[PDB]
Amino acid sequence: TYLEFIQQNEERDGVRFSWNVWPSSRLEATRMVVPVAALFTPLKERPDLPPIQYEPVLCSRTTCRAVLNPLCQVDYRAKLWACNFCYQRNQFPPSYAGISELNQPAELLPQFSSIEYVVLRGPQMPLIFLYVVDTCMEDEDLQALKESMQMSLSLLPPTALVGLITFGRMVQVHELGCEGISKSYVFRGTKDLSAKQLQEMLGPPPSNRFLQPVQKIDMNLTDLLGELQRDPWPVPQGKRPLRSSGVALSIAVGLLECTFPNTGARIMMFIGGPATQGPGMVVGDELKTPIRSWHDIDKDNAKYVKKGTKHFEALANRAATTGHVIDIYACALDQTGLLEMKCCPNLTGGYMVMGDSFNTSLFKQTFQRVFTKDMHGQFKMGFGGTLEIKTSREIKISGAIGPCVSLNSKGPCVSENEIGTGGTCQWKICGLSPTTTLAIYFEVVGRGAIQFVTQYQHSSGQRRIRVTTIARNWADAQTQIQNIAASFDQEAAAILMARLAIYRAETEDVLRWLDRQLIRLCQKFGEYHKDDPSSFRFSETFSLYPQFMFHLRRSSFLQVFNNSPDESSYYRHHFMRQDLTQSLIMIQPILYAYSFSGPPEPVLLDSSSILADRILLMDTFFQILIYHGETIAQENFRHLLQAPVDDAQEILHSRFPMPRYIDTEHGGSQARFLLSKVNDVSLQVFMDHLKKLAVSSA
Amino acid sequence: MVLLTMIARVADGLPLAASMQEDDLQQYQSQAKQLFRKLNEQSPTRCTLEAGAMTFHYIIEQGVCYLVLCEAAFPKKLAFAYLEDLHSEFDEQHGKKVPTVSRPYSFIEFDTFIQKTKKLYIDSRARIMVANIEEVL
Amino acid sequence: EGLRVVNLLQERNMLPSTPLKPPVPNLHEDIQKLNCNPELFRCTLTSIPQTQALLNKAKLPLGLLLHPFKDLVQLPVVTSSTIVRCRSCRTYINPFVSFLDQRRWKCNLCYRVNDVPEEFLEPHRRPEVQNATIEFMAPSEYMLRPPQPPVYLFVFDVSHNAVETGYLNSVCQSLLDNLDLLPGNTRTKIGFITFDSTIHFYGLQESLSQPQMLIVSDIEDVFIPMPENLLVNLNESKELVQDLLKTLPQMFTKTLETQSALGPALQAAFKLMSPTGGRMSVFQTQLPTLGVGALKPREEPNHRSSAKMTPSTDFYKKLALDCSGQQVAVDLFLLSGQYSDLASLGCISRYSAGSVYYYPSYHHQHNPVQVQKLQKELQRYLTRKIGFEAVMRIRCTKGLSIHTFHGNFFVRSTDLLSLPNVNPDAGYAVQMSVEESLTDTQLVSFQSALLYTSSKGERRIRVHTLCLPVVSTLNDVFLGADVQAISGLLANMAVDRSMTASLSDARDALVNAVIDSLSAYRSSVPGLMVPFSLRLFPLFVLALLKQKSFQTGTNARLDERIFAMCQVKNQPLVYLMLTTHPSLYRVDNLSDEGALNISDRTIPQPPILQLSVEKLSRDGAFLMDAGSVLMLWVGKNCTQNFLSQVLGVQNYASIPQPMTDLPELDTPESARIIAFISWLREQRPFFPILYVIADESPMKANFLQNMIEDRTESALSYYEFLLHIQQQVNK
Ligand SMILES: O=C(O)CCCc1ccccc1
Ligand SMILES: [Zn+2]
Ligand SMILES: [Zn+2]
Repeated sequence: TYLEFIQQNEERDGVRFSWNVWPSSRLEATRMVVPVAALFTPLKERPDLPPIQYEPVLCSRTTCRAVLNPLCQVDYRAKLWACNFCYQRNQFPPSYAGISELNQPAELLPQFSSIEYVVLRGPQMPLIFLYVVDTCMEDEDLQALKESMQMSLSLLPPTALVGLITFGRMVQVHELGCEGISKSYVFRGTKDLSAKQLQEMLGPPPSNRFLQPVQKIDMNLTDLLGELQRDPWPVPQGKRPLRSSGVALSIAVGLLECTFPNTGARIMMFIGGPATQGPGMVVGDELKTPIRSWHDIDKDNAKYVKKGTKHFEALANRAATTGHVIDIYACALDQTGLLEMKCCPNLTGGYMVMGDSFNTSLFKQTFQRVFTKDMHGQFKMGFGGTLEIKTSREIKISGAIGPCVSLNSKGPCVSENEIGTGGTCQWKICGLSPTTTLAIYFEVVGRGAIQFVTQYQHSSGQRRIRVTTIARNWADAQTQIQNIAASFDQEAAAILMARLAIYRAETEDVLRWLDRQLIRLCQKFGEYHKDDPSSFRFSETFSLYPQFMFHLRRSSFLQVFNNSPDESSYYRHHFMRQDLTQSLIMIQPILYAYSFSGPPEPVLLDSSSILADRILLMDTFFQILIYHGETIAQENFRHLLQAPVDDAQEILHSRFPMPRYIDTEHGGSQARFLLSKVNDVSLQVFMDHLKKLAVSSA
Repeated sequence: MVLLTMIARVADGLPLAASMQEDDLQQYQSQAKQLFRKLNEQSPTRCTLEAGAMTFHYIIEQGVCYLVLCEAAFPKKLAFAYLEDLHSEFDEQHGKKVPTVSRPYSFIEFDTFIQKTKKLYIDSRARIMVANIEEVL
Repeated sequence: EGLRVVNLLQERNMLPSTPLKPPVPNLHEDIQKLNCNPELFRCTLTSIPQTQALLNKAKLPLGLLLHPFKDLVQLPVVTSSTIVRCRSCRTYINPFVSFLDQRRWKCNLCYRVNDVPEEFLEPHRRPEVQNATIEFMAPSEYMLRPPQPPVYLFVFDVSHNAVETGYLNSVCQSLLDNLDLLPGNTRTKIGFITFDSTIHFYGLQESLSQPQMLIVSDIEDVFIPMPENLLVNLNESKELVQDLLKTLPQMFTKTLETQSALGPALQAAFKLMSPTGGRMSVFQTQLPTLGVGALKPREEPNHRSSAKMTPSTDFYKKLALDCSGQQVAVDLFLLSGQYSDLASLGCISRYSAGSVYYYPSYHHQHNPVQVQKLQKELQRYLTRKIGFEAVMRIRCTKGLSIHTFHGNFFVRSTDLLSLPNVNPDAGYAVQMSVEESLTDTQLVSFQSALLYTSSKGERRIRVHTLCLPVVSTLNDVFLGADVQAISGLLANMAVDRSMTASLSDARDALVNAVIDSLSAYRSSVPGLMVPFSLRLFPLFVLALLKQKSFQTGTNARLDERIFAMCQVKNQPLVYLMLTTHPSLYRVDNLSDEGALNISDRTIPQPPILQLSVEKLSRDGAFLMDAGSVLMLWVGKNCTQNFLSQVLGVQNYASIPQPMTDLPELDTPESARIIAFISWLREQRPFFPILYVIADESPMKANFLQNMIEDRTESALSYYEFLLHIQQQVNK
């Protein structure tokens, strides 16, 4: 079963390809409608794989140097193996001398495709956390922010280093624990600083005066955080507070850059409002003028966007080059400036959390998921990931889309046509979790092979190497397109195609390219008589691709208006990171129905599903909503009224960005969220127009 | 939305208490003393004056004038509430000694309450007549 | 008394045994009894020369020396609702006006008749005409702004060398002991700044567990890091500043900061005080080397280098003028063990009406004398009265014109002086000339008037008025000469001559002053013949030439000579004379011819001895009153009764090496010498420490450096100096 095949390969190898059978000819590779791509999850969890505590074997060939995998052809008699990528034949290392047939190494077994090694590079560096704190917000927001930061300090490892930077009009770098005096270094939030300047002005396991071990400092930090008071500078009438977000971030970047470069470090920035002074300024300090909107940027009425975006974009590359992670936690009623700061958590593996106030269950709980631990009391996060992909000589890599930065490594696996962050065989992911998913786009220039090698720093400090080796059948020449049409992953393709459209919109029509491929895929793999729209059918392999495209082209990922720019950049941020299942939920929210007549059942995203005597539960990945029809909007009636509330709580915990919960009913203002995701104007109309063009000229 | 605050005895214009911080003061201080000289027992008890980008606000109680200057953009609603807080505190503490003193600024130590009250109005987070001043002068 | 002529070569013992008294102006009996106290106001020539030609013939400098803010025993305070001031020259109504119409008075400085307002009441009995010294209550128009509150900002250097000197401990201790004794009411504000290679502010909020040290490292671009709690209210935040003073000495014990950015630190402290003004105390211990205002090292001279002073930069001069414009005065405390270019650093206090304090080679353990000296000088500095945002103007009768000012201030327009602060220990001098012949009048008057803000927030005016007669005879000008006042005015002139030309020209102008005056006297009359008023003129000028300010062949260092000149420019006449020509008494045999009158105490009055080793004796002990100190020299063959009953020792060998003070033993000999010592330090508000360390072999015999009549290897003796003068007088 092809579905059993897709399921078991994602559970084992954390990957889902657009095609599981690849064009064996040049004549079909060029004519691929949906590019050969893969939804690769480098750190996916699974049923407790054995950590291989020995260094992986490698191929003895300067260029190739792939990892010993089940595809390799072994010879237990001569103690030799032949690399599957370059046919080079290797000798077994001395630790493999007692190799035997009835007891062979772990990597070789087809079950241990996708396996992790633990290597020792000497002393493991301590983890580094750098709190960057805004002080320009209300007291109830600042007091809640302080409690959350004190709670995160109780979870950090005793080995880890911590640093505190608060700001407002000025920027304060705190020198931790200097006993009875409490000092800090004051910098103007009006002019930027480079790392070398910041190094001169400021000055067994290592630690600075500004970055000290948790076990030795946690009591002074938990007190300083408890005494943090709002920015002492007054805010006159009709004015915004002077907030130097752009310089505070750059000082946090330059501090770690000159102290601990090239090591796992997390810059956690907390924002209560937009940057109002300095490089990276997002809006002026006059309350008369509002923060820019999508309408304002389209009519060239937003003089801070490009200059501010460029500032944080250079900061993003500075930190991503050094190998440091930039988190952004923004909670305010107005906009924050996420559009100008989006590149910092996008290029690195940084998080992006957005809410109305730090004094809510929404932010408080979301902030403590960041420090969730596994079956060993260790954070589910990795640092400084290096992703390298080995391909067969027939495959080339166009590029990647997702949280990564190009290491600009050249090799025969690089393709001329580059996509996203392309032109490289190696990418750096400064931060990753068991959820991070990159979209890798391949190109063909019989059993192909792709090997993913991910080196990262673990929460324990251990250096680990994740090696996943997949293999997909080459198409048979006498059955080329028929097998290709059978190995189609309609879900994986819809998101991989969505990845391309969104990346082009965020780096600017996009719907036109999205339709010309929808029509092309309908003509090559659909069934129809020419000039007869009613004859068009699709295989069960393809039937859902049109509907996924309908919702994608109408979603808030591409129709940015009726949303704020920060909301748009926040939606795109999480969609470029999630695996397949969650990404489907975003584009096409799931909808359950609750009534006396039957247990909960999923129903269509159509206006016909909104019944008066029924309770709905829509799962947008960003919000969980419960709807009560006009009838139910009033023990048996209780089982119904709390059946969605019960099912909500479960998923209301797993998901990292805790979805905003909503309880509304017919006539309520919050029912608008259901009516906008529900229901060209209609599918029916969208499908008909698609069929008229599908049976028409190609 | 700034500062200049003076308290003076209406009769002779004798200064009683003031408060000024710069980091000009020289011009609007004269105008403030010109007004204290013109004010008599027929002057309006509550008035507001316009001086271009600046605006004076004063009240008069028990022969004592409470003058404040600020940028015109400062709320005139808040300017009089600031003077009222000063009057009730000043009259309660020194209202019966005013018609007896003769030294200038015999209540400099009222500097303290002026500035701690002044900050409760020049911070949005903390939460009648009109005539051009060039006329009365 | 005496109109008699004196031969300086035959007397050679002309110095009197009792202290010198200022001359009495040859005035009418009723006028002189109202004249100004000579301690506060005096003139080099009590008989003013009628014409400039006569003044030039005398070859003597005409000028005034004043101590206007001196602590008084009794001060009349006029609270008049109106200040009567002459309608022309704005001269205050003084005791030396000429009441004619009984409702009209003639101004004694510009001769205009003024109308006595009907607020002046028997108009000649009003206190403004019965006191030459009097303090007014300034009206509403005598202040540019509401009276500023007392602001004190202390600036400490905390470099590596500074931490080694240990000065920070005792300074923070003195502030803790005298926190309630600082002049000011409930408006007093207090602040603190430390610095090394960076500026360290200190916030003080009652809501925080401890103060906060805000460091600004942008040396080329200083700013204020916080708007509220840097200068805090002392009354409300007494507890907060006491902890910081107890914690400051402990914050830098392990410092490696070898450099000091004094320039930017002073710019930081200025911006903090610019809104209100006040007094800024700066404690520096080494050469400034980092940032703007840095100074280059100089190599110290030796006894061999000739007379070949000025600032090496104008940064501190400019910065002082900026502080002066914001009513900020800077006081410099230099506790340096090496060269620090005080000739440049001193400009921060000369042009802001401050004063510099010098503690050479200060060390908490090694130098116990400088430790106790700083303690007693900080006691005075922290508890003496003070005036804020002050100005002073010196008026003088038409015909007499002031042309040069001496002292720590900033002269704005002519005959005006900006005093960001005014302290009761500052001295000032003025040089004048006869611009118009005084044929008209026979009396001229001088009036100084000090407008200032008190520590209690009250604008006041202190006014002194001096009246003198006019003469037209060369001999009459000589009869009224004040030798001490002439010596003091020449010292201020000689310091300016050094900065303007060289030390050689300064020494020559001093020598030429004695020659040209005594040769002009001789040309109007064998030996060296001088009038009675000038019998101590060459002695005091010789002592001026051996003082550390103008001495040459001595091994003295650079900052010593500069500080010696900063005291000449800023000290009252009395302490200049006490420093230049210290009073030497023999104290091992006191007895009763003393001024007992004081109730239960007897207080011996031993005779003043002249400054020569020929007057000492190995059989006894001698005390020297240098004004600021009281060195007690003990002879080697000293008597046994003085050892056990006064010193508390059994022999000369066991006199402890550094002896910080005498013991108070139960002996009549101790009671006598303690009474004579305490009487000396009661004549002054600056407690002088007394160290008996001056043994016959302590390597601290600078007691002998004050024996200004003996010859040394690089200076003449008093007899040689007389011999040199006579050769030039009748050349
Ligand atoms: O211009 C003036 O002289 C009056 C202001 C300065 C001053 C005041 C009092 C005394 C002397 C001088
Ligand atoms: Zn190989
Ligand atoms: Zn006059």
